[PDB]
Amino acid sequence: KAKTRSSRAGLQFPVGRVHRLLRKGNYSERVGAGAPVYLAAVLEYLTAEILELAGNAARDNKKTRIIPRHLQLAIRNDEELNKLLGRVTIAQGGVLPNIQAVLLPK
Amino acid sequence: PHRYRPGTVALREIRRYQKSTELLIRKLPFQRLVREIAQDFKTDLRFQSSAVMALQEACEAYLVGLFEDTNLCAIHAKRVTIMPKDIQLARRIRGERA
Amino acid sequence: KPHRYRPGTVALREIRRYQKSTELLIRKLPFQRLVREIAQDFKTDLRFQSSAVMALQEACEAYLVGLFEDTNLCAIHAKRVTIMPKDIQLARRIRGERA
Amino acid sequence: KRSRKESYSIYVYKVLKQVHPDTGISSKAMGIMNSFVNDIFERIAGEASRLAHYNKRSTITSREIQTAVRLLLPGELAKHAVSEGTKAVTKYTSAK
Amino acid sequence: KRSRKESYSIYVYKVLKQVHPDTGISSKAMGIMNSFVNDIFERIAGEASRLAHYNKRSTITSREIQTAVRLLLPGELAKHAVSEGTKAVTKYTSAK
Amino acid sequence: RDNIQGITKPAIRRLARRGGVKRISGLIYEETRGVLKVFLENVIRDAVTYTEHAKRKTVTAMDVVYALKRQGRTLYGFGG
Amino acid sequence: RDNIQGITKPAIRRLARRGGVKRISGLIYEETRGVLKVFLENVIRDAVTYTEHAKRKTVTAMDVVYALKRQGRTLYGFGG
DNA sequence: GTATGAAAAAAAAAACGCATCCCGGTGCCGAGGCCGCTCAATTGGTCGTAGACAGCTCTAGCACCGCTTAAACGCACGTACGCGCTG
Ligand SMILES: [Ca+2]
Ligand SMILES: [Ca+2]
Ligand SMILES: [Ca+2]
Ligand SMILES: [K+]
Repeated sequence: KAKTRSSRAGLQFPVGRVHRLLRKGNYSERVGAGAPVYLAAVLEYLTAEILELAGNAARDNKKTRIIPRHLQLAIRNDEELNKLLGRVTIAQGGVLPNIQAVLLPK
Repeated sequence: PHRYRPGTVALREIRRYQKSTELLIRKLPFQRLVREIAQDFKTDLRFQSSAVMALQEACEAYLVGLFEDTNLCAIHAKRVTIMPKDIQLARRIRGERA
Repeated sequence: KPHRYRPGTVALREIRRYQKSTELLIRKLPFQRLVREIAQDFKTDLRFQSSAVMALQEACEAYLVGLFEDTNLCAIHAKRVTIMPKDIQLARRIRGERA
Repeated sequence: KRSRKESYSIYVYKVLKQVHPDTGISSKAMGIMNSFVNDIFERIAGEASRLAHYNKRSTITSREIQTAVRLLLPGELAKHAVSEGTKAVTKYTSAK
Repeated sequence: KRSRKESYSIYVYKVLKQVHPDTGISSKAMGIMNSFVNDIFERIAGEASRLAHYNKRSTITSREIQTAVRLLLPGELAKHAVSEGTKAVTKYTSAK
Repeated sequence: RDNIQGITKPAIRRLARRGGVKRISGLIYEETRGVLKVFLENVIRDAVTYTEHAKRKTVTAMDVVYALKRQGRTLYGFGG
Repeated sequence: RDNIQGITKPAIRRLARRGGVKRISGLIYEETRGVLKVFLENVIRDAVTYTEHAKRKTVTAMDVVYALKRQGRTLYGFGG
């Protein structure tokens, strides 16, 4: 009889949990039933976006499994994810290969 | 005897470390430096090993970053060799220092 | 007869003059037209509290003044006295405004 | 009998198996992903909270979220997110 | 029928007349001071809010405020502030 | 059109003077207009976004103030 | 010496290499130690302040994570 | 300006050697997935009020107009700063 809100919204991300996290996070007096669905989705989308790119970076390193470095490479090479995570440090991420031209030999 | 020209190795080192993600400061000397600095704020303090590791990830990341910026300042002066005044400029512009 | 201050002597005077003062340095209307022009892109038939426009202008001038201070240092850091685009670009690249 | 630490890791797997069914993820990576979710959650919630506050409204609706998302995410990322959000709310209100 | 807009301006005057009884203040300056108060209020409240949240506590006490203030204000400014805060709470609890 | 030219050379000179700049490359005057535009674009976008969320057709000072706060360029004396 | 010397020349060289630095003035190695110290001072201070507020004697990862967020140097992969 | 040889600077060619990339090869541990327990989301009913909506009031934001004068524009001149080259 009873089914998860996540299922009704067609999401993986837990609409129920999010709705609670919102009430318990002193964000507002009352939380619209719409809010947590929408949020849950956005978080889901962004999660996918990153994973798609990291997953690519991993195939590009003959690895089955995504590691931090993959997540970094993905993020710093996508103009928009970089800008979103502009003030974020990714543990064990390393930096993009980049040697200033004038530093190379002739 | 065989001898690489000054800079040929530096470049190799650059490629090597940019490719990799392993922490570049020795884990103990850092841990001692953490506890040493924390004493100043409160004595008989304990640290989750994860807490120390986080501080180290943050530190290295920060510095690596500062160097990238410093390098540009050096180059901007038609140099290749970073110097203190390069760092100072980078921090002065970052709004880290007055 | 002729009188002519050497190149830079006035610039310096101007510096002292404007640092002393707080009056907005962009002409109020040309700015206001530029604001509405840019706001059209986001939504047409938009109205603005005069205070809203003034706030945007305070912010803008302040921002630029600031960017110039930083630019100036970059110029000097290169053993120059004349700011140039590449100076601004460096300042913004370091500020984390651009890549 | 250790104390239940909540985590998004099960939902990250499910989404990973959609986008690369033949690809896995190191615990460390999974850590980063958990941080990432919590970070952007707080970002959006925060900006939504203020939106409500600013407009003398007591309740955070999917409207506030959308506006937050438009403010926080860059162009393309915003468009997509908004769609997925609208889509999901539409789907839920119609499944009552 | 006007909006009845609250403001700290009367409390800024009172404090001004303490620290320089023979000086006044342009409306524009008074504006800046109002901004200043509201800004640092939000800063401290915010950091206090998180402090509570982080430590699984529902209530913001003068303890949370102190901690916020220690985190937010630089050295000397913090010392003074903390003192004045402690002093003031002490004085109020003792005046029943 | 292009009220961005309304941001006259001498006005930019003035701003850079208050920045303690002594000598200004000709190229800078266009460079600055571009930067200024990018600024206003980013700030106004947000301001308007707040306007739209309030279902208003009139951008308030507060809309701009709230917008600048987001951009980390807080402004005092317009009702912060 | 103490532990700030534990941040060896070669280790700084290594960091600056990952920064894409080719040539390093001798003066830099002390300069960096000083900056590094200033960093840890500012971050740890806050971390401990969170520790103290929790009435704990043991600095947690989260203490550091929350601290770095305040300093505008957010860290991913240690929770929160 | 046709022909000159003498070095100087650059360019190519042929060899000595270190580093880096590929492999296939072996063992270790964490990624992955299953199982049972549980408490956190779901359900279905009651209650309180936030806020959406229409009707009204008047703020202040828009447009227009002409006058004065400050600022913008242009042009001319000549200096001193950028910038390349050298030791
Ligand atoms: Ca790219
Ligand atoms: Ca093999
Ligand atoms: Ca229900
Ligand atoms: K009005």
